[PDB]
Amino acid sequence: PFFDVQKRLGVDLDRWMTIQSAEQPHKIPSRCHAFEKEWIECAHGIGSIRAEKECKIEFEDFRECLLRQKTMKRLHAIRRQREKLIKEGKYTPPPHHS
Amino acid sequence: AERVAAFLKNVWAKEPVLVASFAIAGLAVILPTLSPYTKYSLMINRATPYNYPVPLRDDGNMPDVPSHPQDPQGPSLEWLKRL
Amino acid sequence: MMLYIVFILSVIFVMGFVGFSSKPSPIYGGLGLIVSGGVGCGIVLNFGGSFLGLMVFLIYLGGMMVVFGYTTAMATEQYPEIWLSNKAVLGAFVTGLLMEFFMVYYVLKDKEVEVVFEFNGLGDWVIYDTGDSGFFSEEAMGIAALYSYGTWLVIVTGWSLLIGVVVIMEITRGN
Amino acid sequence: MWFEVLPGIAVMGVCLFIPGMATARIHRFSNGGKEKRVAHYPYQWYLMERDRRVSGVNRSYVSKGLENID
Amino acid sequence: MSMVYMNIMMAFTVSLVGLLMYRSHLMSSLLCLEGMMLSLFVMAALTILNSHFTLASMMPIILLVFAACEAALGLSLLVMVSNTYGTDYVQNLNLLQC
Amino acid sequence: SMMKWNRERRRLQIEDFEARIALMPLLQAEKDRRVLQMLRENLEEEATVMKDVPGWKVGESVFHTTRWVTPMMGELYGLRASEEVLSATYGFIWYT
Amino acid sequence: MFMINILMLIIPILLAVAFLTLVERKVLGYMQLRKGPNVVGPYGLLQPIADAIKLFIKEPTSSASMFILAPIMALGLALTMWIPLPMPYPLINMNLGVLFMLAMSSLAVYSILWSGWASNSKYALIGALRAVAQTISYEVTLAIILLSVLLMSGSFTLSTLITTQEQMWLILPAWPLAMMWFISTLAETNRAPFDLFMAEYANIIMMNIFTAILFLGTSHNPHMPELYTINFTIKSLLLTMSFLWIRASYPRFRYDQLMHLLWKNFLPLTLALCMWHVSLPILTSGIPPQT
Amino acid sequence: MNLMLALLTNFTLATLLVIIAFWLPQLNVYSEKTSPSARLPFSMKFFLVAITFLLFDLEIALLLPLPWASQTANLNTMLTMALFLIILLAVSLAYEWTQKGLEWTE
Amino acid sequence: PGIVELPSLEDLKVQEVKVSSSVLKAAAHHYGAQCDKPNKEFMLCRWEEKDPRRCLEEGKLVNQCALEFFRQIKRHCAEPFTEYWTCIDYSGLQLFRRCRKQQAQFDECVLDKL
Amino acid sequence: MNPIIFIIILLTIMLGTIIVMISSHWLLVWIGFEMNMLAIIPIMMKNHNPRATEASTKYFLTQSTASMLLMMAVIINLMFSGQWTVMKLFNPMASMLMTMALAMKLGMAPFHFWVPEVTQGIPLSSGLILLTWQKLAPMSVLYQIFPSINLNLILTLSVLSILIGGWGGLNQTQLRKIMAYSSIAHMGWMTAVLPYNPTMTLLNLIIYIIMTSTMFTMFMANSTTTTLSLSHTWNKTPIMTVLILATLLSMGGLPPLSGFMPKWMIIQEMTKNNSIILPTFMAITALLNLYFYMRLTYSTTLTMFPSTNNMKMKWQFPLMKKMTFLPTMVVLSTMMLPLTPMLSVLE
Ligand SMILES: CCCCCCCCCCCCCCCCCC(=O)OC[C@H](COP(=O)(O)OCCN)OC(=O)CCCCCCCCCCCCCCCCC
Ligand SMILES: CCCCCCCCCCCCCCCCCC(=O)OC[C@H](COP(=O)(O)OCCN)OC(=O)CCCCCCCCCCCCCCCCC
Repeated sequence: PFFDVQKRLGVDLDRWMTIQSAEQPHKIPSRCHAFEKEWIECAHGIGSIRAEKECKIEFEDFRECLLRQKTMKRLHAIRRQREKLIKEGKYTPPPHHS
Repeated sequence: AERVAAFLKNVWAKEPVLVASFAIAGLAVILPTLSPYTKYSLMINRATPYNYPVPLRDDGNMPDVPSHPQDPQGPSLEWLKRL
Repeated sequence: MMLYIVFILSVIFVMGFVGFSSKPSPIYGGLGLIVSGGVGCGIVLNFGGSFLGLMVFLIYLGGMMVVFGYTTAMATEQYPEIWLSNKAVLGAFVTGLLMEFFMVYYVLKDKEVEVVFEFNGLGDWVIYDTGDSGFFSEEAMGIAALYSYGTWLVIVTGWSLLIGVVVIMEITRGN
Repeated sequence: MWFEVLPGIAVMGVCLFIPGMATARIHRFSNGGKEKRVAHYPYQWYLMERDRRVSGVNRSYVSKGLENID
Repeated sequence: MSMVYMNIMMAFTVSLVGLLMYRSHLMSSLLCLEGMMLSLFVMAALTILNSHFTLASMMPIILLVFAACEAALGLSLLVMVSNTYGTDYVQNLNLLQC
Repeated sequence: SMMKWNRERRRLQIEDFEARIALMPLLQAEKDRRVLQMLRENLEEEATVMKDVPGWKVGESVFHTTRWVTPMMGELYGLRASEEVLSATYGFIWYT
Repeated sequence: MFMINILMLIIPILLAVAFLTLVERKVLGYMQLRKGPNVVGPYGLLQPIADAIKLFIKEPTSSASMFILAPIMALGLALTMWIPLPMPYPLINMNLGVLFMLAMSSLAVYSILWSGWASNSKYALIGALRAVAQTISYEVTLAIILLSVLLMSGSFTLSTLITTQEQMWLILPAWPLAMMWFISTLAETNRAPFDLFMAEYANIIMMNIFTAILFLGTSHNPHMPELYTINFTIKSLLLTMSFLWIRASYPRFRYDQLMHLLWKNFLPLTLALCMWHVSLPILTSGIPPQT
Repeated sequence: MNLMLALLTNFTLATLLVIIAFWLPQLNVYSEKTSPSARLPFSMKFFLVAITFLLFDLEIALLLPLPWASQTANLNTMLTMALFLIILLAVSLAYEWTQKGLEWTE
Repeated sequence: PGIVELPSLEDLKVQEVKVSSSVLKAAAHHYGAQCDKPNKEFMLCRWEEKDPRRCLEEGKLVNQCALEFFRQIKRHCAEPFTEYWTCIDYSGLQLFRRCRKQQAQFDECVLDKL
Repeated sequence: MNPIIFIIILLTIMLGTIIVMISSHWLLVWIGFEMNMLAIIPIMMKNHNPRATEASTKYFLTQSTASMLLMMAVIINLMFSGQWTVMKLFNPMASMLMTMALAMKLGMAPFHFWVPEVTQGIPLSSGLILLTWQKLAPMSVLYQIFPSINLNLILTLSVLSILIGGWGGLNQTQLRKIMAYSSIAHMGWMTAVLPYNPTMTLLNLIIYIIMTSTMFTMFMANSTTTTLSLSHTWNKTPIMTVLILATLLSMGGLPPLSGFMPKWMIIQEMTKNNSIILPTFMAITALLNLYFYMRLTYSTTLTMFPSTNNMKMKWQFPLMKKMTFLPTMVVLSTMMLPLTPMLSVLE
């Protein structure tokens, strides 16, 4: 904040909703809770310039949980390859998976 | 006083609908503070278990934590049944 | 085909946006926004947002868009124009639908397209969660937290709505 | 007389009665003669989805009891 | 990112271009300003709901209240413009060129 | 009267919730065995389908951490009938 | 099997609305010391059939599309309002059934706007804008009243109103709300003294069915569901008959007076009672269960 | 699926009953009948009534979660914020009332 | 990155509790007082370890205690239990308050025979 | 307006700005902008004429567009970081959108076209709020997101603003048009130095506000809104022409007046980072501003334009306008250079 009134007065106006690892109703966790927990704890106190290089691994993991780009790429490759073999009749799904 | 009972008696005659609304809204704001049962509302909300009650690892110095759900230790809902 | 209901719903979402964005008479403009608003609620419903989706019907469609059509009827032409009868209105409609159709083609064919962001066309269900059996609605618990957690949100939101009434009475008085 | 108005009311009364009566009878016809299971929350859906697997016929309204224990 | 995001981002862009490319009726532009809000509501609700960020569940509602409050102000201005000229044409609002 | 009845309903809900709490361990245990079994099944067909792809490692994570990550719907039902995926994905949302 | 269920709901509704027209004309007649239809079929029982046939073979705009959309929207949305009604089992069991009905009811105001717009008459349009202003004004008290009632119920589920009233009808704890609710429904359906046809009369029945559920809850026995339906039907019929009764006995409001009836009497009182009903469960320790 | 089927039936049946009602009459083939700026004008009162509805409707959306809000352990805060929202809903009306926003005399 | 470790199908096998949800609901209160020890150890494992793989043995004892529990009933109290969960199964909400008589018969049965 | 309502509306204008300044959450930043815009539309219409309505509509459309882009940038940031903290943004597209949203809200070129027109269309008191108080909230956001702002974008806007503002003012005879273009040109200095030292962006904001308030206050005292009506001032209040000369020379950046101080400190901060070309170009281009300020002093203080006979009747009456803080404001606008090191209080 430009003026950090909340810390001075010790009153919380909006920090409760800034992150998703914070206290939630009925202790309901967010899907990326553990990934955001690590990145915040890694990056805490060292500054954003440092945290851009010394918490890079944690932030990549959190960004993978958030948007799941790499998981979808790996799933498309398997789907692409699988259907090809079905096109050429080399492979047949087991009893399950069908 | 009596300058006021004549004011109230005038609105009761000319605007009964508003006198009722301002009477009900005052009761709504005031009664919750003066009621002896407002505490039971907090307790009953606090007594409803939405989540699983995760057990505590028994290090060896937790005398008041029960070892079994039916043990005497721990909070009880006895007040809730009578209430 | 029902496995891509969220993608199919979002395609109609865009077409309805091309509808009123091309800007026909403000009466078909409001009809396209109603269809998109309803289709937009459908998307939110399928993600678990029952209350958020119903707030769209109750507030956005049955409140805001009603007042739009009401205001439009009081101060706008009264006579509409045959949709697409105007050259610019028709030229923008086809342009939008062509880009809407071209994005749909390359994402479904290649299961991926790249426009500013990277988009993956494996389906929307693939990112859904595989774990929940709580005996409550998480949406409802999040919204209900407004009165406990969001004391500050309520105050500023309440003040803005009171001030909206005061402001709107000043604007329209004329002296 | 007033009671000559009843026959029209009787036809309305029957008409508005059918929707509820039909729904209740169809529900029991479609659920082995029991009430249609209500699943407002994920926990109830999860138990309903487990009942479908346990049933052995892929129908959540077929119940299995101690006869499946051993 | 997922596939549905492609179209919700496509709809925001469409209504942004529709907003910035005027025609004549000032009403037709306010609807583009409300299509933008509708797209941002849906984009936010999908993000918040999918990630299970419970306390953010009220963000779309607040965003819907404030934007509608804005539209109420916008319609009021349109009505006052209509009084002065009998039409909501944007080409009648050119007094301040000099 | 409303107060007496609503108190009685809160007590019934507490009992209703408590029956769930007693059963959650047994449902949690079976959920774990179904998730792992589905993941193990997918890994087998992954090995066969991706055997001939150069540079592929079967079962490789996309995360730097070796912590357990809950799989997403795509990872679990990524190679199954559209009826089972549809029921697992939208079944609850479309019920009644 | 579901398709039969939806048909077994729509067709009785249309038949019920057709014969509501008969009941209206005979009930008004007898209150006026006459008879009403008793010539077309015995006791007039064929009068609705005669009216229907004649109407559809009678000889029959600014916007062709809107002149077609207006009847569909009103007719489609009037039928949709019935799908969540627990009678005792809903056709579609919704967790937010009450919220669904407020939403759909709100869209009903569009048909009024579109029909007035498509007319092509400046005079016709302003008449529609007056009707739209009456409706949305009185939608405010319906929503607030309904919210005050749901604080004693505990959820938005419509079948939970059955359970809420297991011991006692909500009319006793909420008769001041039931009064303003009942008048608001008349204004919402633009019925006398607030009248300043199939879809219209379907809403009238549905709003009175919803009133019986909200304030006169019928006990439901799962082993004999048909008894609930009979008692439920009787309560809604009499509530519908009271609409006819009210129409016969009163003159009409002026437009500014019915706006004043809400903005200056119902809303001030409806707001206060909303405050009262938020506080009362907390101070009495009678908050209902969330599920 | 059930809801989508129900909505489709309701609005399909409405559509059928509307088109045939537009076409069954042309069976008769009745004889041809020879029947050969942008403000209504509009009154500012019919605009204010709609806008006041909108702003009150927005403040209603804020109250809709009230049935769920009563289930929290922080009931003192919930009750204080609920009565705050309704009171300012009354304050808005009292401002409308005292500044003749709710009149119909011109 | 490394290879996601997964236990083989042989390790994931165990004798299931193949009773419907209304059967579990009817025994849930007694079940939670009889099988509490193995149940709570498994849940402490899950919350502590945050990994379904690290608690696969504890989860097998949950089934073992559950299967044994349902045999205790099948040996002494089958009919009162069958009559009870058949009443629960009728309700759409599986409500407890609708079957207080049959619940009673089941309670004296177990409180005498077990 | 009823005076009580006017005060409440002003405090809502201030409340919205403060909400943006004290918020650590992006939604509360958006809300503060939305609340702020809502309350300022009233004071723009308060005289009720077609010009005041055109200004309010052009303002509403511009600000509303900016807020939807700001919200869009906030949601993109949420998608890519899963958090709402007001700090650096975690996506370059989010940064481009936010920077353009704030640029539109400030009236920076090329998003500048509304500033001259909206300012000319409202009263002097309303224009003072538009060109002074309204800069605080967008500026305090740029202050916190600057580590992720695209340098070519922020520097491109700043240079464009210094050129557009300087050239646009040369062709103006309306005092409200002159002030608007002066505002655009001065915004260009504040954002040029932001990537290098955000403290010198606050220094230039404070001093620009103090001198802009002094100008508007002096225009309001005699109700002068055109160049030629201001040229009568010498024949009513000769003191006011001297203060107007001094303030205008200060705004031009001429030493030893206070307005030289911000330009001095920015050139120092830019050269420390080996930016030599840009500050040289910027400083030379600012000579355009000095020219059409100097023109104003010629017709006001340094010559005596022809007067009117009816001006004789004004001599018999005193000024009754409040002119609040004008004596203090004019002395901060002209005599503050010796205390330049005191800028560290803003660190
Ligand atoms: C009191 C608390 C303790 C309770 C214990 C019991 C004691 C009860 C004592 C209550 C006394 C309240 C007296 C208030 C009287 C109302 C003021 C009044 O006289 O208003 C009259 C005036 C009439 O208006 P009008 O008819 O149009 O013009 C005259 C034409 N002959 O109308 C007006 O001047 C305009 C006023 C309109 C605003 C009033 C209604 C408020 C808005 C609705 C919300 C109602 C709930 C109250 C909210 C306030 C916070 C609680
Ligand atoms: C502090 C450290 C930094 C140092 C830099 C220097 C700072 C100085 C500027 C700070 C602000 C102070 C302003 C000084 C105001 C002087 C006013 C004055 O002396 O009287 C003006 C004169 C009076 O007119 P009248 O109303 O008729 O009164 C007659 C008495 N019966 O009015 C007239 O008679 C009309 C005058 C005709 C116009 C003459 C124009 C030349 C004025 C030169 C003074 C202004 C110079 C400002 C630039 C700074 C110079 C270095």
